[PDB]
Amino acid sequence: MNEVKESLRSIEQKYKLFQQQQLTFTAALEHCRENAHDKIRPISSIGQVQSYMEHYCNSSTDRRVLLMFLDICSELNKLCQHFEAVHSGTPVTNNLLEKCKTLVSQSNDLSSLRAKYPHDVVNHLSCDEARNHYGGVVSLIPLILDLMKEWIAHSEKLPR
Amino acid sequence: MREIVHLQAGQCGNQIGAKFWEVISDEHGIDPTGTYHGDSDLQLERINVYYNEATGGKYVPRAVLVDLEPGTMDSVRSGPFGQIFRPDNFVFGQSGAGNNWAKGHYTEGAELVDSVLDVVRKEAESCDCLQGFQLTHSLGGGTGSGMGTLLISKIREEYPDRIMNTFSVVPSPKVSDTVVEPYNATLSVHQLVENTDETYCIDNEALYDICFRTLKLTTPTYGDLNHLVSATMSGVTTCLRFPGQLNADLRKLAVNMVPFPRLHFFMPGFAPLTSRGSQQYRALTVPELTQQMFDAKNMMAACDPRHGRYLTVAAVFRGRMSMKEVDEQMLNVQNKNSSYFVEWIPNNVKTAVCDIPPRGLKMSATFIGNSTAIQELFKRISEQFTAMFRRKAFLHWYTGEGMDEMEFTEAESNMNDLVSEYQQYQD
Amino acid sequence: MREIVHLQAGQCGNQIGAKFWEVISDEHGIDPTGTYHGDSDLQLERINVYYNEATGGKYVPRAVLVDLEPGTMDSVRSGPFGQIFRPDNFVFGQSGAGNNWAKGHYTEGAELVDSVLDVVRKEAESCDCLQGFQLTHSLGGGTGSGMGTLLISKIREEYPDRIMNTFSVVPSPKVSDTVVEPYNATLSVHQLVENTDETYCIDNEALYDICFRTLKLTTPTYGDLNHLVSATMSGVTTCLRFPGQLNADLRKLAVNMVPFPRLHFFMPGFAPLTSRGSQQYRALTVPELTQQMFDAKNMMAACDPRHGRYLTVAAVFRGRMSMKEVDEQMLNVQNKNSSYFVEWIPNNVKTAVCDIPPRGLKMSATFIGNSTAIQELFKRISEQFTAMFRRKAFLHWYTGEGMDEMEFTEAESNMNDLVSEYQQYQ
Amino acid sequence: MRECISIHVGQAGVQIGNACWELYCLEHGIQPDGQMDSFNTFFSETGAGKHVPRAVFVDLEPTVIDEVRTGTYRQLFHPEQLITGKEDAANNYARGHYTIGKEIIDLVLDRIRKLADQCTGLQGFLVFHSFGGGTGSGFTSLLMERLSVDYGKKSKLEFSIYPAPQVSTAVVEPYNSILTTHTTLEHSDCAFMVDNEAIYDICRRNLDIERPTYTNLNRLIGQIVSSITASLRFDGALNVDLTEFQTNLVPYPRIHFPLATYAPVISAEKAYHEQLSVAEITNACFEPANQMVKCDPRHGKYMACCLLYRGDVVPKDVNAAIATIKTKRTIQFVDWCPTGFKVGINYQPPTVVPGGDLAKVQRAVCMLSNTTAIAEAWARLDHKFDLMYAKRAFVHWYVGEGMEEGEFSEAREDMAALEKDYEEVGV
Ligand SMILES: Nc1nc2c(ncn2[C@@H]2O[C@H](COP(=O)(O)OP(=O)(O)OP(=O)(O)O)[C@@H](O)[C@H]2O)c(=O)[nH]1
Ligand SMILES: Nc1nc2c(ncn2[C@@H]2O[C@H](COP(=O)(O)OP(=O)(O)O)[C@@H](O)[C@H]2O)c(=O)[nH]1
Ligand SMILES: Nc1nc2c(ncn2[C@@H]2O[C@H](COP(=O)(O)OP(=O)(O)O)[C@@H](O)[C@H]2O)c(=O)[nH]1
Ligand SMILES: [Mg+2]
Repeated sequence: MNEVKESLRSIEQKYKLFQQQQLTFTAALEHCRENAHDKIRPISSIGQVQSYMEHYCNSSTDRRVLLMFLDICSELNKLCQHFEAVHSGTPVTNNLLEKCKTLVSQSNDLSSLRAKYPHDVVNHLSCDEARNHYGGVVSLIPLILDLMKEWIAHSEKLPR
Repeated sequence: MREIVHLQAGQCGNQIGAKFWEVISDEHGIDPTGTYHGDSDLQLERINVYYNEATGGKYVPRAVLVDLEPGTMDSVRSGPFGQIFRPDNFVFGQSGAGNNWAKGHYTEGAELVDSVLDVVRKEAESCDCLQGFQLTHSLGGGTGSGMGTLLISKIREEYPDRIMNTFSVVPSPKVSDTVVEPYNATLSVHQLVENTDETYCIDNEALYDICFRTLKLTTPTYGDLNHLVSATMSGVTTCLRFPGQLNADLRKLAVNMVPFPRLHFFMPGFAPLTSRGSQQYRALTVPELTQQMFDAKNMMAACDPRHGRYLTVAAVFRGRMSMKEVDEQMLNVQNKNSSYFVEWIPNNVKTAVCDIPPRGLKMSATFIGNSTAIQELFKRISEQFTAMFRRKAFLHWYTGEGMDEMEFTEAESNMNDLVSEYQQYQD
Repeated sequence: MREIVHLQAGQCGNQIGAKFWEVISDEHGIDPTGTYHGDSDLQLERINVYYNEATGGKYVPRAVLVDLEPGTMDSVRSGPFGQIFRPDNFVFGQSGAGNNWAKGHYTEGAELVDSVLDVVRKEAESCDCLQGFQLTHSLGGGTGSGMGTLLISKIREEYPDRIMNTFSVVPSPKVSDTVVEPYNATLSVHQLVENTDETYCIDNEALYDICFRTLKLTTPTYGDLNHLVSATMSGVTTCLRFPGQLNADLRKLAVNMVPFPRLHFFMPGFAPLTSRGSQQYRALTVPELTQQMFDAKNMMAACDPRHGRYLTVAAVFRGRMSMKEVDEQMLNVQNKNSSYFVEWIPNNVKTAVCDIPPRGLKMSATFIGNSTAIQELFKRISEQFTAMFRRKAFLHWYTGEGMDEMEFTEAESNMNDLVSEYQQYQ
Repeated sequence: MRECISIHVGQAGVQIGNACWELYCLEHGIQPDGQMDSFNTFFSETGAGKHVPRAVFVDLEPTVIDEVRTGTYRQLFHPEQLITGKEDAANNYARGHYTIGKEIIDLVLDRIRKLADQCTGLQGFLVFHSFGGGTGSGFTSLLMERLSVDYGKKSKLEFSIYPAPQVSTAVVEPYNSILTTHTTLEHSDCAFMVDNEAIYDICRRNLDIERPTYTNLNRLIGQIVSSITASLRFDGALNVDLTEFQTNLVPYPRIHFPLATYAPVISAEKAYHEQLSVAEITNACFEPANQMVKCDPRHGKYMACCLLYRGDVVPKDVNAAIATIKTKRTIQFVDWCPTGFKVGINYQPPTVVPGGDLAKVQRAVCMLSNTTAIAEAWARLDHKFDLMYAKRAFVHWYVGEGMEEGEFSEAREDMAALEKDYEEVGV
């Protein structure tokens, strides 16, 4: 479990960097939405975020932040395969693995997700902007980290 | 939000200004090209202080470099951080000042500065809340001294109520490396006292003394000499740009350090003189620091505290340190320094705490003060300037250009006016 | 109803004090955490003498401790039963004395006792009516003899008419553990005779003798020694806390055994003793106490009482026993021992009976005594003190701290009046 | 019907207001977002159910509003309740009153009109400010003056940072301290003061924390502040009003400077290990150790005293415990008023906060008093201000700013009057 845990700690450092650059990420998301001129629907797809970064990215720092966020998502997707082969698990473990796959899925939505109690992303982002436009993209990382910690605790409590 | 413009003159600050703009770029996580690869957005809120934005997400310098000898411009342009300055910031002339105050002022300076003054409106009018200007120059070199003081004259008249900060290197007792130093300095300090808000004095000899007795660097090249001088003025400006638990702007230091108008020469210092081999031998503690801000060795001039008189002291602390331990120990040291600080201003000192440290260091302090013994730094020039005029030295390089002999006698009285005021109000 | 305060002085006082509140917290059923768990209801009825009520059924001692060595106070902090003591009830100084009387009293005394009286008055005004004070001080130690007198002096000047029941350790023949002990002991008696209500002369040598010859322990460390000393203190102070068939509160105890305003030294004794050979061969009855009451093997002070007489003897017997059995055992020996006692005070013993026995025990007996055998202990203490001034040795430290030589001579004016007053009635 | 408007000016006072308003959201149980009639006094119900406090944070520098804009409590506040000026006054009263202070006074009163119209009947205002710097001193003066002219007789309470006698981070504080106390003499009605040093000092010997921050200073200040206005917010056994202790704590309208004290001030394990009773929460109030103003209550005389209680308390002990106080001899009141108290009882105990360092207690109290002990403390403060004018130091900064040379002589007479007015009281 330590081999996946090293990548988990690296992803924790990367998520800390993204939380520090949350304001820059929000500014980049607003600039991409203004360039795409489609503010009616909220951001819901990782594929939509990638398409926003490919064409509707304005600044070099914004492009770097979008690339860092996409690289964090790709590293999470790559570490999901290594976490899958750790243990066989129970039916609840399989359900949580399917939930992790759905959370890493680009086609699955993100607006219905919300930040956890330790996270302060809701306490940082704007009221209407996170309520209706881009709350889920900010909140997806901490819920995924909490689910990974819960899965690690479940595997630790589960006998091999 | 708050913006202040930097003008550069002389080859001296051309060597600081590459190192000085290294540190602020280092503090803001900026690549040598000029783009951004950082961790937090906190610096980006007040990264606009000394830069402007550019299209395509780029940040351009607010630093204009002027010299009459184009050699140091291109070297700065081709230096380690040479591809960052925007290419109209450089202005270069033809005939250098030649360490002559006269040569760089009237017959050669006037042709350059009119094109330079057009660059001043291009940089000043871009800023919304322009607090003032800074200028790094030299008293030993001709272009930094003579042409710099002309800029001091022209900018203040057109922009009357701003803040003028000058970080000037001053002549030394035993590292006198130019023959005309009491001619160059006196023809500048005749206009420096008259027309400058903030003046900082840097002594070369103490910088050699700092890197020897406590740093023990093996080869103290000018990169090391520019390193601390940049770091001191980096810590001066971080309270204007970076938020701390107790903040102080640049005018905040300007109002309280200056009781009388003609006394605005400042003596600075930098605290962590930690060596390369004894980092783990030092308890990184503020009870180590206060005897390091007020030791017999950590000053940056040839002005001993027992030969001096501390009017005002600003101790800008940088890093994550507790409030109460610092505030009591600042109360501690003023008490035991009974005869070292002045008596007719009780509660002499300002503490200043900025939360964010410099990189690679937990806590950091800068000791900045005004002392009367800067006149003892000046009286070395004053005992050298008066006797040298009696034997009629070096007039042809000056009086052959066109100034009368009478205002040279005014300067030795005007420089005598300055040291008279320190001695009168000492008691 | 009646509240009491425990002063403490000296490093040696800490080990006496820490074992004391270790012994008496057990007998009420208190854990070091501070949660009472017991069945006896009479303990909580009279728990307000010593402790102070806290939230959630917790109680905190009224113990005041003064010292000049944090290292033993750190041990008291790290002690097992020391975790019930109150934080500001500790009064600990950073500067030491050096086992000399002057440093604790004059130089370091000018600052530490200001922190003491604030602790006292904080504890004083929270009480109903303060019965008095206890201080465990010393005569051989520099710090305990030093501040202990100034602890005595300013409280007496602050408190006019109360009780002051102290426990002080006296010099010995063979357990001499300080060279300037005769210097420290004699001038400490100068502040004792004028200004102290009760002091109990416990002698170390008998404490060693009883653990060797009488309790027969193979390795009796000091924790055994303080286990006797604490129980001697509690035998004095169990009648104030516990009802008995014949109760005698401390004030009338202070009235009865102090006949004169000065000659109020005491010589304790407390012998429910049982050797590790003899758990079952004893016949634990009231008559066996009486033979053990006046055997020399049981008393705390290294003196032979056959060279004198007992002035006043109090025999507090605590346990389940009948008054007709109690008095008659002493009634016979008052008639029989016509020589060993004083003749000017007939009926030389007045007793007291307590019902509740100590924990881990069935029946126990105390002793409080003033005697006319303490001349030669007081005589031998004086004779070197005179002899230490003939060669004038060791006095320049006391002299060099700003003091007079006459203060060493004025005690010899006062101590000789002490020993000559014992000579008057003998 | 009872409501208030809170004002925060000055990087001391506004930095208090962050943790000050931290308590009100926690005490009323309202999220930092602002979503879920005790809460109607301060917050404002948006039609969607959002609660916006009626508090305005105005400072001329953008370094601290942005901290509020980047704080945890971003979603709490209306977008226009935070108004930021261009340039801070920087230790200059007249610059913050004449030259800079006139720029955004129209903006603050525009926000004042809007918070006034929402209240059909108004109790009082709560400004928060400091005596040390420029903006919290200079601007708050004429802000107080124009609210005095605009609004007739509503309650005006002031919370001010008192300059500590020994420690004083400002250098031109005595020119700032005197010039503000001139303006507050005639149009300020209640002036609560806290001084830095005793706040630093008392949290050392009681909280026993080696390394605290100003956040510890605010929450120590906060429960003093909240206990004053808890009477408006909630019901209790015996409730007071803002106007009531205004009548109590200000017996003479010329003298309106009371001090503050708070109790129990003890740590967590101590409150575990010491029993919390009614007797012990009132004897510490008349101990001199917990007096959080650098003056001697033994020197001064308690003229008018206010006591507000919190937590679990019975009025039988309240009448009993005050009988102990009146019969003491170390605490000496005035001769002309043996009935110098105003005692209130509130059921609601203070609540610990996440990240706090204090304890959770059974009962609590704020000790307020008017006394002459600060007059002797102002004798030293007048001595500092006298020494600044013998040598005519520091005047030339203000001469071009807009004030007059004779205004220091009048203010010298004003502090002579204010010291004599206390000296007329003590006879
Ligand atoms: N109690 C308390 N006082 C503070 C705090 N921070 C600063 N001060 C005091 O504030 C004084 C300086 O004034 P400022 O806080 O700068 O207020 P100001 O008038 O707006 O001045 P500027 O902020 O520079 O415009 C100092 O003398 C400090 O004593 C704090 O966190 N708590
Ligand atoms: N400490 C220090 N002194 C310098 C530096 N550069 C120049 N100087 C001093 O400046 C003097 C020459 O000034 P210069 O740079 O040529 O100015 P200019 O002639 O006006 O262009 C010499 O005496 C040096 O002592 C530097 O990087 N560090
Ligand atoms: N009863 C008792 N006496 C002790 C103990 N330890 C030391 N003593 C006696 O105390 C004397 C030394 O006292 P000292 O420590 O110098 O007193 P201090 O200097 O005030 O701390 C020695 O003569 C011992 O006989 C103990 O644990 N119990
Ligand atoms: Mg401020």
